[PDB]
Amino acid sequence: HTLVWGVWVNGVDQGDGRNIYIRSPPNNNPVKNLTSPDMTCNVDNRVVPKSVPVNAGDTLTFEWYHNTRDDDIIASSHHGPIAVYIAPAASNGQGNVWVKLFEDAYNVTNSTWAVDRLITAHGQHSVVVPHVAPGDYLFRAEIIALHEADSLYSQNPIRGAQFYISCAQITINSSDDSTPLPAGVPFPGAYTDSTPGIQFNIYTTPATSYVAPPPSVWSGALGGSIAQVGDASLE
Ligand SMILES: *[C@@H]1O[C@H](CO)[C@@H](O)[C@H](O)[C@H]1NC(C)=O
Ligand SMILES: [Cu+2]
Repeated sequence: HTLVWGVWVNGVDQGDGRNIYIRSPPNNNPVKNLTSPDMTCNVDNRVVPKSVPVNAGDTLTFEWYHNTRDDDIIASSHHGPIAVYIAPAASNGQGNVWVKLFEDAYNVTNSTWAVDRLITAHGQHSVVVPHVAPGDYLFRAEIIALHEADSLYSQNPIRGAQFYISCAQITINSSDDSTPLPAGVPFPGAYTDSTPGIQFNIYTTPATSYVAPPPSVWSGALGGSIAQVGDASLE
């Protein structure tokens, strides 16, 4: 159970983004229904009044929290991967538009899931803004908690993979559009019950065997990292 507070750009806090430049749902409940429109940008997908200005090569940092800013972030039980996608704002996230900028599942060296490292990073994970066409965009940050993913939601609706999905309105101003955005996947639609990484038993399968859901990260991406860039407690 986790939500996005706001973003940082190049290590600078852009301020509380909730219902402002983040298309915030009303609470931190997970999405589980792979076929639901809620898979696109969570349960209250509507235009919010601000869009954060960035330039290609900027570091865009999502900041997550559980109940209050810079708390325990997400329950330690919620082991799983983290991905970031991008689509043009004109789509409203509909169609084959979502391009993967970032993937992190399991780190064999540190023996830690993306979520484990997200807690250590005080909820902060980043992408580098790509050299796409100037204009308005949706950045879709997705945490998959796998603690009940031995079941499929489609089969047992009280279990299944849990999706914490947040869409940020981002305006890319300065960009040479040298890496124009290629074709995207649909949400809902990219993830199905047979998709690798959707049904997984983190209690019996080695984390080293985990494969995260496709698609693969775009070659045009520059992203990106799970790591604290700023200290919220200094404000
Ligand atoms: C899952 O979402 C689909 C598509 O909106 C919907 O038809 C179906 O009833 C949902 N399942 C549940 C259990 O609500
Ligand atoms: Cu939860």
